[PDB]
Amino acid sequence: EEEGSGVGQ
Amino acid sequence: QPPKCDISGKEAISALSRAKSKHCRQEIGETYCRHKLGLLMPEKVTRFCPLEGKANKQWDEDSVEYMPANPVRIAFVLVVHGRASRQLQRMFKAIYHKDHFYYIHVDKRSNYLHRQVLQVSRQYSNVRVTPWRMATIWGGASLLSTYLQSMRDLLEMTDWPWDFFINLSAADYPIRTNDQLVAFLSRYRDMNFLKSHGRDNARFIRKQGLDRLFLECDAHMWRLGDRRIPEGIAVDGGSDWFLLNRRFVEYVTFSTDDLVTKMKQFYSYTLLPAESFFHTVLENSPHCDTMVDNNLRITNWNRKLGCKCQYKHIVDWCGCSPNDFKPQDFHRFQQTARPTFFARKFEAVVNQEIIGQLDYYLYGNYPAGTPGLRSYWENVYDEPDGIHSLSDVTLTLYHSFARLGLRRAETSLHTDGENSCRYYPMGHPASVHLYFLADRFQGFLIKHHATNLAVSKLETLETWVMPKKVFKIADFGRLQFSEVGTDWDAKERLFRNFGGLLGPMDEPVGMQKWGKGPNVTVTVIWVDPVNVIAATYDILIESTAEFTHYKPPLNLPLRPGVWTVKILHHWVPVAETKFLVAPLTFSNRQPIKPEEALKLHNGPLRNAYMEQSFQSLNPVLSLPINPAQVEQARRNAASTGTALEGWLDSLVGGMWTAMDICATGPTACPVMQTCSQTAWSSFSPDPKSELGAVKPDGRLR
Ligand code: NA
Repeated sequence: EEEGSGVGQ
Repeated sequence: QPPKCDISGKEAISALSRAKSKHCRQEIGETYCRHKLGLLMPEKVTRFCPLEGKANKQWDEDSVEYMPANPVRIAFVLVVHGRASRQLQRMFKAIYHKDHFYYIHVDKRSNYLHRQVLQVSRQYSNVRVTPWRMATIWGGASLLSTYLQSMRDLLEMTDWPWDFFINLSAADYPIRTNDQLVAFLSRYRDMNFLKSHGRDNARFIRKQGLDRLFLECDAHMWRLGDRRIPEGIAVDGGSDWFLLNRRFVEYVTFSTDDLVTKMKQFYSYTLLPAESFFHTVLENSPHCDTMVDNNLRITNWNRKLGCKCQYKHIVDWCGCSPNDFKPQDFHRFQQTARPTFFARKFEAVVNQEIIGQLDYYLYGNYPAGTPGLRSYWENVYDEPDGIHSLSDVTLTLYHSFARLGLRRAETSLHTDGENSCRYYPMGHPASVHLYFLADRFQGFLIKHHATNLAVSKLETLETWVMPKKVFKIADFGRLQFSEVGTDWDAKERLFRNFGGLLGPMDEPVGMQKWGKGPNVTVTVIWVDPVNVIAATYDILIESTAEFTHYKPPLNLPLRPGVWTVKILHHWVPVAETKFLVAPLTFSNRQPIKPEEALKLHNGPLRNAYMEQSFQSLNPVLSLPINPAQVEQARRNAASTGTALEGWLDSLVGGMWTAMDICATGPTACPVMQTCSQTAWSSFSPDPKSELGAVKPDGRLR
């Protein structure tokens, strides 16, 4: 489930 | 000077106000105005892949057992930072083979780790270090610049004929042998291994901030505004840990087509670039049909613990990080659902047991009688970096620890004649190590110089200091432990300030650890060295809570001495713990002056720690304020030189114990052991992290 490290602002 | 264009973007104005350097404000304005005119970013890009979409080209665990006739040779690129040089040496030992290649990039800010890596590159012909060094902050655009430059460097190293490109950090570790790795890649040498999110791609774009313009400067990622995704190509991404074959690396490096050119411009101003750059280029290039949707890694995501927006002060964005593996995770490395050869993260200061279990499982146990297998040493100060890289706090306390060791040497020798173990300190500490045994913090190891007064000769010694237990429990409640510290790591649930070293201008945090049980409400109380009650508050312990913490707003400076923190349950005592606010003997690395000591060691500038007062609770908690010791605290606050050193060493000795002290070279103290012959010294044998000659099979392990 490696969906990138970014969450949001 | 004024900008080249009117700057009205709310995001750019916010970054211009927070940037400190003049060079940074200028570069921000220049970037903003270029984008305003449409001269910075591309808006349409050519797609060369013939496929109408993505390809994504049966896992049998027995297929990695054959012997290749034409095995691949691998170029490992290690991007490392921090202090954990002995763990990096252990992992390097596990992955090394004489036929592979190793190219190491050390963060510009980690000079200690760099000096240690240099010693490795000097021993082996197939190990080199990058001459250039960037500050690869989290999410920074510079990480892609690092990879792309190393790819150019490696392609131009004619004498290194490599077939695959693998990137690893100091927190990675193999979960399969090198033999199996070579066998697997030798069968699929024309494939590229990258893992995609596989979910909604529009949500991936937004959460990664790909539609936002970023600029890296002053070791920060500034968000400058919005931007359009280029038309005519598919955008994709996922993990920034991958394996790429030489054919594709050659294309990314030397191609001048519309796709590679515009993507290098687009991703020079992108957050987390390495998490989508290589995916996007591959899927729109002529090599699109070589992509396998698997990076051959196991990444320990735990978004219930690892997504606390812990990089808010480094990047204008919130993100996540993977957790550290623990012993209960060992079975996950034995899955047979898909092929996997590496995993992350591992941290020896967090848990070394799982590292040892994994390494012995792959290459067997060390011979009987091997020392240091359950220990760990980590250097946290090295003399070549200078006392100005320390703080006035750590410099003061490291000095005190050395004097606490000298007093142990003197009292250890029992004689009625001249004491040949009396020493006089000289200079500053030469190095400091953290020391762990079986995943339990043991304290600090300080190497220092001193004059043996009986023979009048200079000696080099190392002292081991351990903190005294201070947690005390007073009806089976849920509380298991309580502690005070700074630099609380929410992902790993521990203080990174391992020693709990604190000075008058520090802002301490209180932590409580709980077990299972129904919800309860408790009361916390902070008490200063002369029984002044600084803060009181109640906290709700929910039935699912495991750790709680809070940082009370205390007016500075804190009165030096031993503080106490109590936990009550409706006035019923529960537990208590203590921590030390040490007075400082240094100001800007120079001896502190009276006028300076007075303002720093006499308590809060506002005469109290908070607006709200708690003088009403002193008689209720049996904490009377002795009028005498209040005045003796005034006298202490005015002392410097010898008097101040005596006050400090008195407080340190009450909270720390000098466990042992050894000599590195010849000594005149008849009762001092040689450090190399002890079990605890950083000079003692540590073969699991030591690197020697290459064996007949081409291995070090
Ligand atoms: Na070398």
